[PDB]
Amino acid sequence: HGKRYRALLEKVDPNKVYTIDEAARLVKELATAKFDETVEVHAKLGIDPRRSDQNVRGTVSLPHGLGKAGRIEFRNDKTGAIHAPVGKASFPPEKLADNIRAFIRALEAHKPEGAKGTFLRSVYVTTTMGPSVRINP
Amino acid sequence: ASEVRIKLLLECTECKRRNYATEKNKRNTPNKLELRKYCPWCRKHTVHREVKI
Amino acid sequence: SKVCEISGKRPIVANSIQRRGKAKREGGVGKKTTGISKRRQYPNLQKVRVRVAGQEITFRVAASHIPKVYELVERAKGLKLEGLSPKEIKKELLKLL
RNA sequence: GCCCGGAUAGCUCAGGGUAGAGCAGGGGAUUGAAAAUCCCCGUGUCCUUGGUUCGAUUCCGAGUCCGGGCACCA
RNA sequence: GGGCCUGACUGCGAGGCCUGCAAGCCGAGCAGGGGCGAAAGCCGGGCCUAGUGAACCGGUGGUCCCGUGUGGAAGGGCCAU
RNA sequence: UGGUGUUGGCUCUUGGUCGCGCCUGCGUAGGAUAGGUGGGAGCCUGUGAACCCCCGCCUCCGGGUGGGGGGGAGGCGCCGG
RNA sequence: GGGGGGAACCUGGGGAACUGAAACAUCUCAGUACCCAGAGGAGAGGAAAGAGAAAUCGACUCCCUGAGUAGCGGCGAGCGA
Ligand SMILES: [Mg+2]
Ligand SMILES: [Mg+2]
Ligand SMILES: [Mg+2]
Ligand SMILES: [Mg+2]
Ligand SMILES: [Mg+2]
Ligand SMILES: [Mg+2]
Ligand SMILES: [Mg+2]
Ligand SMILES: [Mg+2]
Ligand SMILES: [Mg+2]
Ligand SMILES: [Mg+2]
Ligand SMILES: [Mg+2]
Ligand SMILES: [Mg+2]
Ligand SMILES: [Mg+2]
Ligand SMILES: [Mg+2]
Ligand SMILES: [Mg+2]
Ligand SMILES: [Mg+2]
Ligand SMILES: [Mg+2]
Ligand SMILES: [Mg+2]
Ligand SMILES: [Mg+2]
Ligand SMILES: [Mg+2]
Ligand SMILES: [Mg+2]
Ligand SMILES: [Mg+2]
Ligand SMILES: [Mg+2]
Ligand SMILES: [Mg+2]
Ligand SMILES: [Mg+2]
Ligand SMILES: [Mg+2]
Ligand SMILES: [Mg+2]
Ligand SMILES: [Mg+2]
Ligand SMILES: [Mg+2]
Ligand SMILES: [Mg+2]
Ligand SMILES: [Mg+2]
Ligand SMILES: [Mg+2]
Ligand SMILES: [Mg+2]
Ligand SMILES: [Mg+2]
Ligand SMILES: [Mg+2]
Ligand SMILES: [Mg+2]
Ligand SMILES: [Mg+2]
Ligand SMILES: [Mg+2]
Ligand SMILES: [Mg+2]
Ligand SMILES: [Mg+2]
Ligand SMILES: [Mg+2]
Ligand SMILES: [Mg+2]
Ligand SMILES: [Mg+2]
Ligand SMILES: [Zn+2]
Repeated sequence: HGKRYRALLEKVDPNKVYTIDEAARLVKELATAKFDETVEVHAKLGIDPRRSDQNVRGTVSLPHGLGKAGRIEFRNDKTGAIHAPVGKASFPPEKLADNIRAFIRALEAHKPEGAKGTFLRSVYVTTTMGPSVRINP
Repeated sequence: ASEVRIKLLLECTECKRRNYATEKNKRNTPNKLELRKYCPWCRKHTVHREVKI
Repeated sequence: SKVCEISGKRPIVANSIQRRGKAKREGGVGKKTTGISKRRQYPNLQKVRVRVAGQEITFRVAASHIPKVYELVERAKGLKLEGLSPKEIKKELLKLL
């Protein structure tokens, strides 16, 4: 890892869970690359990968989002993960939590009807080249 | 009955309640049975489905 | 096996019941007793040796009350115990229960 | 009743990219014979159907049948 | 032999046959919702007479009747198998 | 005969599994050791690139991979076959 | 101070079988007979970590009732607050 990244690592701490708001305040502190990084929200659906019927797929029209308007399409990969762009590192903090939360909502709205586990086994917020923070969905 | 002549029920296909029991020969008739039949619950005739006894 | 020197516990009588069949909660027609018979249940009696006032004093004790033997030694401090034969010391110790 | 399982060519069999292996059968070499040995060749929705993947005997659902396991029987 | 179909109905059931009991058997008619028939009508399996097994215990599906101070739940009842 | 009590000390070798760290994945066309996908036009370098030396080593034998000595300015992608 | 004895009565520790179930094993006889220890003129029990549905009662013992009820039960024979 590069000094630049090693730096950021300090402003994190894995143990801590954080909050949609607490994470939104960090994003900016984590976007140290020469461009408007994104942000991304990585989940980890607690459903069976190799299957169908219980496949999470759809779209969400984020109120602000992207800035690159909304309607992002997301689809769970072969593993139990699902990923999506929630906006660019710019965006005032009180603008991301609105999307993070608006996106996570859609995920729950697309949970199957036959799924074992806590569904959102885990969730994280990040930036294109920065580290990541778990969050209380 | 026997292992091949088998007993079974007939579930009303609207309310799902089992209203009738009968038998079929599952060699002669692998197709799950469909019979219009009167459901006392729905009080109208209704297609009923073979459903395991 | 006899009697707890500390607790008084002694053997009780119990039945050995033998059942068959599948319990009703498991979808079974039910359990049936195929035998009942008397047996005895003994206390977990063990020996505990301790030195107290330089004499060896041993107890027959329920494993459960083993530490109560030690408490008992600990309370034997404020006691004039010298000269004493092991028999009379023990006497003195259980006088503290 | 529930749980674990095998199905791949004539018989027996091991196996996310594929389809082969033993001897049975046939052709050839050899032999006095029977063999043994040796060289070639076949004999496939990989039980069924439906679904993943760019595709699959391979993953999954559902079926059908034999194999096994445990339990129960008013 | 063919066409349409599922009455191989649901709720009852006058009246009988048979009969030590318990069973067994036949049944017109009325209501509901049907089938076939122009209709009269017929159909509550099968030309008939064997193809069967009381109760107890328990399985499953409904029902929503009981629910041990109360609300629920455990468990049970009732209908069906 | 298993578990457990009465039942303690010291080591050595281990597996199950919770976490985190980190590599391993090679049909065929090809720069060649393609994990699934979503993100991403830039990022690896004075917190020292390019090869050079010991190599923990893994291997489908072509390579992947990781600490440190030499090390003082060029490597790796969108391109696009 | 103990020790031993006392017709029955009492409390504790232990604890059968015939028999009944028109066979028998759970169940019954029955915690009975009996053995043992200990009491006394009685013994046991006794002043709520109770009852159990009344915003209730108020230690224990004994009789009547509740009641062959509630329930228990190879839901059998029977058992029984
Ligand atoms: Mg019928
Ligand atoms: Mg038939
Ligand atoms: Mg009908
Ligand atoms: Mg009804
Ligand atoms: Mg036992
Ligand atoms: Mg019983
Ligand atoms: Mg203990
Ligand atoms: Mg006809
Ligand atoms: Mg009559
Ligand atoms: Mg009669
Ligand atoms: Mg009518
Ligand atoms: Mg009509
Ligand atoms: Mg008409
Ligand atoms: Mg008419
Ligand atoms: Mg009639
Ligand atoms: Mg009985
Ligand atoms: Mg019953
Ligand atoms: Mg009710
Ligand atoms: Mg109620
Ligand atoms: Mg209660
Ligand atoms: Mg209640
Ligand atoms: Mg409530
Ligand atoms: Mg219930
Ligand atoms: Mg019920
Ligand atoms: Mg043992
Ligand atoms: Mg041990
Ligand atoms: Mg005396
Ligand atoms: Mg006496
Ligand atoms: Mg007694
Ligand atoms: Mg006695
Ligand atoms: Mg005896
Ligand atoms: Mg007896
Ligand atoms: Mg006897
Ligand atoms: Mg008898
Ligand atoms: Mg008799
Ligand atoms: Mg006899
Ligand atoms: Mg008794
Ligand atoms: Mg008196
Ligand atoms: Mg008195
Ligand atoms: Mg007293
Ligand atoms: Mg008091
Ligand atoms: Mg009885
Ligand atoms: Mg009794
Ligand atoms: Zn109906």
